[PDB]
Amino acid sequence: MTFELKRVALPNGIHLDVVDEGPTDAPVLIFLHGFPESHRTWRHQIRHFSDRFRCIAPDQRGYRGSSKPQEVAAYTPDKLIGDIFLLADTLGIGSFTIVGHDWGGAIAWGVALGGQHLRVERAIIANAPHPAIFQKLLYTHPVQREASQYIRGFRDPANDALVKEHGLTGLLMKEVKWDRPSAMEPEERDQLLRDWQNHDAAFGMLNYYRASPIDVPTMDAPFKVPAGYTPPQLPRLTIPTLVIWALDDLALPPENLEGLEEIIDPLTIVRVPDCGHFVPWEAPDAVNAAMEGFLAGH
Repeated sequence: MTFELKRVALPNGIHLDVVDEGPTDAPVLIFLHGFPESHRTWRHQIRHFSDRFRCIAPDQRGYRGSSKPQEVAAYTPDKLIGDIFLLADTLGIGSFTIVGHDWGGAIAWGVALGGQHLRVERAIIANAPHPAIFQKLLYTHPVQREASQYIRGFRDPANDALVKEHGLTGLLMKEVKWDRPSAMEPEERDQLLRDWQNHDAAFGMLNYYRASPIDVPTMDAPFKVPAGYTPPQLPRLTIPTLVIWALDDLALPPENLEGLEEIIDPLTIVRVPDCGHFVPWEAPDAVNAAMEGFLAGH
């Protein structure tokens, strides 16, 4: 399966290749993939909703044919969040629902929190931790700290020799702490294996972790918030928000949902039992069902 991509030049000097399907003046859903995927992550939802919604899905910075600057700092969270507002600007989209999975969901939380009521009318987040919650969990909760040890591997510049020899695939093969995808259609797998052979993309994709200010301690460090840690002041999220959470995601255990109710209103949580990390395509019918109910005009 293939979507037509268009190249969108942005005023920060980046271009993004993007899916743009559906009626031009329909309500907009902007879909953000995570690592190590592509605009294809939300394929099932894009095809499901593009009869009624304008569906935008970029290959984000660092991915596939989009700009792949090699410097780590080109991937700081502000830049990744900024790319989405600039993409909406360039396409003439005043307000949209932001939809994100994994890194796309982390970016989506930022987009929603910053842009709510001005640019962002609803948020849909699937298996991506909330920035008010995640850093604290890494400090306090062994389940989460253990779950996130792969990030330390992805950050280790001693692994770059392996990426240069074997593409991203070599590091994914080597990094046993990384939670691997479940069974996917052969055509989808083939595309990713081809994508992962591009050196510049492999590093751009890894740079999300390398540029992130998130602190993932070793399992040796005390399970307490450091004395000098100041929790970023965030606003509450006061746009309609759907959080979808596959319960067998080994990277992002369900503890990530604790505390969401206090900081989001109106919040809907849809737990997906017996499903791993890649929920948009591992459980597309549950995801489509959740989105249908949530997006309904009543």
